[PDB]
Amino acid sequence: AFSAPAAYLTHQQKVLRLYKRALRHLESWCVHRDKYRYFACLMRARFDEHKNEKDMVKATQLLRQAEEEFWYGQHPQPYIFPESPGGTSYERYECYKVPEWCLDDWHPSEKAMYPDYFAKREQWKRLRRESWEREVKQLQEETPPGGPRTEALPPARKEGDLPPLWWHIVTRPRERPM
Amino acid sequence: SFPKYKPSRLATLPATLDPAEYDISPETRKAQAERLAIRSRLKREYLLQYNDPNRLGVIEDPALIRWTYARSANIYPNFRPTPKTSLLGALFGIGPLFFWYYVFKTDRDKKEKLIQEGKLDQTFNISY
Amino acid sequence: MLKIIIPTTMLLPMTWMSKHNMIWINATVHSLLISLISLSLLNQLGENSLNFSLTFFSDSLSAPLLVLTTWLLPLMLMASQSHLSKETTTRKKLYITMLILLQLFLIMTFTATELILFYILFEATLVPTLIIITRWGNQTERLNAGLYFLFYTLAGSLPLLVALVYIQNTTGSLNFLIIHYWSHPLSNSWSNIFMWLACIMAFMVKMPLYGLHLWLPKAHVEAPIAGSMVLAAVLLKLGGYGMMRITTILNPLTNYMAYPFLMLSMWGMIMTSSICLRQTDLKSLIAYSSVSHMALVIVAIMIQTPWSFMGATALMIAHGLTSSMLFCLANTNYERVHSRTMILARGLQTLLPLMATWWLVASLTNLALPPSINLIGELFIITASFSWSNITIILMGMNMMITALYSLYMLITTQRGKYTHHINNIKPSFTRENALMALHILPLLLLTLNPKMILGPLY
Amino acid sequence: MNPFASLTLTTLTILTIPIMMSNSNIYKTNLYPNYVKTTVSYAFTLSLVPLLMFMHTGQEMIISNWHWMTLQTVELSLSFKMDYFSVMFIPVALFVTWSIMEFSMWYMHSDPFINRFFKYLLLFLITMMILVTANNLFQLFIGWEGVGIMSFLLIGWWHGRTDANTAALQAILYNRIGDIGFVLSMAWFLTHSNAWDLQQIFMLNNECPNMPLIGLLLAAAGKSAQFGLHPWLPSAMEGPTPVSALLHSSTMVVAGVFLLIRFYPLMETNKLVQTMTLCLGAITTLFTALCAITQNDIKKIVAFSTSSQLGLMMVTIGINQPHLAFLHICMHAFFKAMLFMCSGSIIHSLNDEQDIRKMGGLYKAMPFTTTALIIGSLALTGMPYLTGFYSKDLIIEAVNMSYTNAWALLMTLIATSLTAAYSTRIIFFAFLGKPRFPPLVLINENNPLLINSIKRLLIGSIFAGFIISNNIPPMTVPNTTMPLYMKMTALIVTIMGFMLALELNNTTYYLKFKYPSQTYKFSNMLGYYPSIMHRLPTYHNLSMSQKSASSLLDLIWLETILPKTTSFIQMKMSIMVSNQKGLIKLYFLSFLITIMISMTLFN
Amino acid sequence: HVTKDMFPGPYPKTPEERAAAAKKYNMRVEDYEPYPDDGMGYGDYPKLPDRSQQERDPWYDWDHPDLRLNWGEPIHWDLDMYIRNRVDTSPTPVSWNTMCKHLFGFVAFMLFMFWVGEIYPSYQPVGPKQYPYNDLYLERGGDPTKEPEPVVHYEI
Ligand SMILES: CCCCCCCCCCCCCCCCCC(=O)OC[C@H](COP(=O)([O-])OCC(O)COP(=O)([O-])OC[C@@H](COC(=O)CCCCCCCCCCCCCCCCC)OC(=O)CCCCCCCCCCCCCCCCC)OC(=O)CCCCCCCCCCCCCCCCC
Ligand SMILES: CCCCCCCCCCCCCCCCC[C@@H](O)O[C@H](CO[C@H](O)CCCCCCCCCCCCCCC)COP(=O)(O)OCC[N+](C)(C)C
Ligand SMILES: CCCCCCCC/C=C\CCCCCCCC(=O)O[C@H](COC(=O)CCCCCCC/C=C/CCCCCCCC)COP(=O)(O)OCCN
Repeated sequence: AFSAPAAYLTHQQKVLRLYKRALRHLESWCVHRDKYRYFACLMRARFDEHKNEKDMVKATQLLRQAEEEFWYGQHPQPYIFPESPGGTSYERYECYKVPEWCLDDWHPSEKAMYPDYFAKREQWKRLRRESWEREVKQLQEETPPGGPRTEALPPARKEGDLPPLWWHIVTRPRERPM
Repeated sequence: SFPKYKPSRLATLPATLDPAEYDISPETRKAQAERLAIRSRLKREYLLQYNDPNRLGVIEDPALIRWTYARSANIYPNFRPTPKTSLLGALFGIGPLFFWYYVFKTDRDKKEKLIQEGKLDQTFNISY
Repeated sequence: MLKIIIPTTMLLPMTWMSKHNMIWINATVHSLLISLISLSLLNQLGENSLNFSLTFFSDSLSAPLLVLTTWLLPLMLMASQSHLSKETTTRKKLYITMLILLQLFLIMTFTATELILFYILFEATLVPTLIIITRWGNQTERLNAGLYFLFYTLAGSLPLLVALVYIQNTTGSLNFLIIHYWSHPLSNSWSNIFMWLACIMAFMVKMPLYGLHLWLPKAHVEAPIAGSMVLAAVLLKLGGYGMMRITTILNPLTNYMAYPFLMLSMWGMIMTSSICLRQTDLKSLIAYSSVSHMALVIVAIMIQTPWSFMGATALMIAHGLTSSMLFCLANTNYERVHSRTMILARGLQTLLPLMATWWLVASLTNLALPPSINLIGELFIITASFSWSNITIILMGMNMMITALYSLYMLITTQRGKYTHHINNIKPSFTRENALMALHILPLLLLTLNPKMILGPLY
Repeated sequence: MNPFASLTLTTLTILTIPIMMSNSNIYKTNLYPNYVKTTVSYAFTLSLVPLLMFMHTGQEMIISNWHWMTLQTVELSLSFKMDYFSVMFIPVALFVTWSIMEFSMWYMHSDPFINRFFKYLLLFLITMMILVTANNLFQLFIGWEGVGIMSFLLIGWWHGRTDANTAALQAILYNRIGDIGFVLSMAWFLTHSNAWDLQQIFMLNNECPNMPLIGLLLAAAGKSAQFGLHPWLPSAMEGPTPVSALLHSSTMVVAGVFLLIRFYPLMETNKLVQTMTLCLGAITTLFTALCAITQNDIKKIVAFSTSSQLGLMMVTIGINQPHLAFLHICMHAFFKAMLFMCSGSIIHSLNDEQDIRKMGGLYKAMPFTTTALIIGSLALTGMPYLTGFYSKDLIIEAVNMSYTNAWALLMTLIATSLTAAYSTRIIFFAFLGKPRFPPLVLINENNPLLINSIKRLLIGSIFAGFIISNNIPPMTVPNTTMPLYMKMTALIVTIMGFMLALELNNTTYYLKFKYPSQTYKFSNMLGYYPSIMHRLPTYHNLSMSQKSASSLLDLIWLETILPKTTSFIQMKMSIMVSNQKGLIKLYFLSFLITIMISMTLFN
Repeated sequence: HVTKDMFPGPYPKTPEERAAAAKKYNMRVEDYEPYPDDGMGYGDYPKLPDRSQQERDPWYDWDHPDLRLNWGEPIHWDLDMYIRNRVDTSPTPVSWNTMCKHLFGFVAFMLFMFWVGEIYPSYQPVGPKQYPYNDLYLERGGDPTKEPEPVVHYEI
């Protein structure tokens, strides 16, 4: 989520992803903890037998019959964490997320309440106003010619500088605002 | 060996079952690299226009404008009368009308014949 | 009847002699006062009519339409106050003049004892609407939309003038009372068939009948908010009123003549309801929903039974109010976003809760939730069509289900989900917009308490 | 004078005061939920009196107080029917709603919009009371649509979640499919009987034809989620647990069965509609139990249990036993509401975790919920002398000794066995094994609201069956003499279900693993009905709506026919007419040609 | 702010205008593919894969997390058909054809069994129920001025 994606997945990453998926679905099949531990150790033993294989062709031929075997026995109703993209509470609290700029439209009678919070907000606004002008030139000078090759951003390198494009990452509403 | 999964239109093929991803060539890697390059350029432009404190409006999206324009206003100038278009238009615009006309005409002729013959038993039928 | 007409005429000098910063207030106040005067007309008798003079009469079919027409003008002024802020005083006065002239033409049209006067005013309404659409329109397709709107109507209504002059030459009168009392059957003849077509097509094209409805999406999408309000609320009902007035001389020819139009409307309600499911524009979706409702009204008028007529009147009033409210909500969104696309601004319930409540109530009323008058008309027409033929129930049910589907689709797409991140100019809703929605919605729920006021002369 | 009518109208009227005060100051404070709960409890204790009067005498009344409108010979007025069904169902519904609201005061404590949530619950209750006591078809339609709209609003409570909106729209779609048949029935009754009033319909229909009863059956199947229109009810679990406990468990979903009960005088005079009702109920109960047997979400399991119970209710309707179906409705209300309460308590105590694979030993860790759920499961399985006994046992006995289908009876018996089986599944996977929840234990029951709300329905699910069965007058001929094996058949199949389910569940401890079979995959994906019938029809309608209705016809061919053709022809004629070089040679040559023609063609 | 040349146009027939259209829609030329040049007015618009939006990556940081779209990316012609609120094309553990066969087979079997049960009912070894007064003639319909044919019941 936070990390920028790569142009492709290597063989090692794909093997790790299959290992994680197979372990999760085996846990879903084996409800009890001792049975899951036994079958997960057996799965690891079956999994690391071809660890030391060297040539690329047989390695690519493997993991493929493995994916087919996984798909045949994939437990059509796996366990999902409640906050996961398939969980029972994936986007439960997304209706309580209000943007930060909404506070700029509050009535002065409303802004009379919470004066310290709005003073701090104004300080943050000033900081952002200066930091953006620094960041535009910093990113212009740091970017390779012809456009970026990946969606990864550089950190700040000077003393008073802030990381480029930081305002909408730092000022996330919350995980559970209400 | 295990039973094979057969994809369909509404149940597509899984990504991990694509033989294409296993056929790796330098051209494929270069294509993926330039795909992510253009994606990163678009993301950079969007974030640059998004994090700007000066902007106080809607970021215009040319892709959305093109989508709406193609869906609504670009249809007729690209229309060409062909046997396919003519036949489909005639069917989908004339067939239902005549089908429903036949159905309702037959039903009403039957009802009128029964009324004239008097065997319909319309007792208590006051509001129409 | 002049106690309504004269103040509407005096609205013009009052507007043109007003101060540069007092046109809206005076126009709104006096329009509301005129509307109060119009309320007296609702009292109606079970007997013939309210025959004021040789020129004008009132009826329980014309009274609700007149009340709605008089009530709509203050709402149109309230809606137009916003986007005309940077306009010169003379042009704002011209806009108000166009609205007043349109109201006057509609008021004189709905009384209209004589049919040629009805035709003259029914055509006089065409000019102010055209000027409003093609002058104060935002896009460049407003010219083509106005051309479509003008030429469809004129091509439909030119044979009607010939039919009317022929009818007066033969019968000797076009006064509606004499026409009703001296009615004679039409023999099944080719000349009578073409006379029926010339009498019917002018009102069919303005309903709009399916297949002749092309002008409506263009005109509604390209018009300013006030133009869309009036077109959806009153101008569509002119065809229904004309058909109800003119089907008295078309008997018994109507029994078999109606089939082509009945089939077209019954299939076209399904077609337009399905079209509403795949639409990227709010205004186009609302326009196609209007087309479906008016097609069902066409079915009701063609069936020609007392329940059909009562349901058609109730549905006309309810649809006018609901479509006006929906267009106003869409305009409130547009004036913030300037896009007029459904998928751009999302999750507005989080930012604007009361406007989301207005959206929900408008969608529920369009969905024909009981005991709203929308469902009263819908159910009366459905029962009459079932008595006409038991097989209509399939099409009616399909239309109801698809209607609920796209109404809730429109509600969910715009009000629910996650807000668009890059849109940050969504200011709190003004008191003007909230009052506009309230004045749209409260009359509906008050009218559902006295449904006999909108059930027409056959109640 | 005759306090029956005054009290029955007073209950419904006082149920609406908090709705009027929703714009007052109390709505902006944190005392609003307690206010609404107190109002509901007062309404229940007030409505307990007309039921007592009916129990003493049998009082029956019709109240047509306000006359709304009259169309010709048809008169429509606000009329309330206060018969056995109304005066018996109102106290039960009010009791369940009071318990659920006291539970919600605890469950929804951290939700910012709780006053709104409480207000919505009150709105739903008001609509359901309108539905139950309606005397004509228009008022009952008003309630029919009101409960559906409240269901739509409460399912999509978390409107930021896409799946909640999808489930709400699904419920609306299926309910509209039922509304089609409802409207058909209304049209038929108005056309033929000249009334929507129930009394006139009962007089003028001695041999009711097939069409109105088929429309009523379609509406009942739509709202009670029968096999054709079932999937919306399990998807309605997206909403908060109190919503699933009140609406989609015991009060709203019995509306179709109640509609078929209300029209029972016409139902008994038709034999084909009764057959269709029986077959629909049997297939629904079997299919829903088979779906339930293998689910992992507890709420999904209990929802499929509710659907199977509704199928059994409609089987009872099909065998011409309406009062028994009403009694089963009343009993199922109690025990299914308590089952959802226990499930919600478990879910809250485990950090909003619903899957049963991640809940282990809760028999000792939280015992009050354990005993309440055990009693509810026993009640659900028709344990002798328990709330479920006095309805389910009679259902089985009546189906066993009636001239009905053999297949329907077999399906009902298998459904009873599967009911025992998934009750065993719930208990085994939720209370018996070793704990499987995350290490940070936050288990807590010590809250008076939850305990009191659960224990009230516990006392109900223990004693209400006996009390109600012994207090109501007889309404059907009893099955006095029976074969001994036919008398024990319900108990035999239920005990077989316990034993087989327990034996098959005990094998999960063994250290062996095998891939699933085809039957398990069929049962787990709910017979693949949701996948096929939510991907094929929707796609085919939307694709047509875009390609043919929208583009091909409207934007292309209708545009080609009148306007484009007219423009093209007029432009071509204009080009032909105006393309003149300005040479008087050709002009006067044409004049000469024209002059000659006039002389020789017009005379 | 969008210019005239940035709007969709007619079907491309030359490779140069094919590349121009591919550049306009912000994609590679090798990845660009228009709809077939049939009568329908697709014109110059990419024929994106018919994959649904539900099966896009839920972990990528989309500019529109709900719709799972990125700003500036080409939009599928049928986007409003696949919005995670409508028809989706996510692969299923069981194949479409097998699912159809199993679902259809179960329904056909249930219907045929119900018909068989109609043909072969179930009942008890008893005679018809007996009602005293001429099969309750007066209380069922009435008609007291016809004197129906009396029916009398057999005591055993
Ligand atoms: C008249 C004499 C009266 C006395 C009768 C005799 C007394 C009883 C005799 C016993 C008879 C069988 C009872 C055992 C039930 C089976 C249990 C079992 O072995 O399951 C494991 C086994 C596979 O499990 P697995 O793959 O390893 O799952 C992995 C873990 O176990 C995953 O485990 P998990 O933890 O995820 O969940 C566990 C769950 C998961 O287990 C399952 O997967 C459930 C699937 C099997 C249960 C379904 C049985 C209900 C039958 C209704 C079918 C109606 C017809 C449908 C037609 C379909 C049309 C295609 O299992 C359970 O919870 C318990 C299952 C039910 C046992 C408790 C109740 C059984 C008693 C009621 C049945 C009969 C008594 C009626 C009482 C009234 C007296 C007449 O399931 C099977 O192999 C199915 C066995 C029978 C299925 C027959 C249907 C085959 C149809 C194929 C096509 C045929 C041609 C059609 C042509 C059509 C042309 C149009
Ligand atoms: C395009 C989008 C929709 C626009 C609106 C469309 C609605 C207009 C359709 C007009 C309705 C029908 C017109 C005439 C109906 C009369 C019934 C007649 O047609 O049926 C038979 C008539 O037979 C034949 O049809 C003769 C007419 C054949 C010539 C007509 C052309 C057919 C297709 C034309 C459609 C074009 C419509 C659009 C024009 C631009 C009956 O046989 P017959 O007993 O002898 O005649 C009875 C009448 N009598 C008693 C007066 C003699
Ligand atoms: C949206 C566009 C729709 C445009 C309107 C389409 C229909 C137009 C109606 C037909 C046009 C002529 C109307 C007839 C005027 C009424 C006069 C009348 O009825 O008298 C008839 C006159 O009848 C006619 O003359 C009709 C001749 C038709 C000529 C004009 C043809 C115009 C197009 C006709 C076909 C299309 C009509 C339907 C269009 C469908 C919608 C597009 C009898 O005349 P007499 O000789 O005095 O009496 C006979 C005994 N001696």
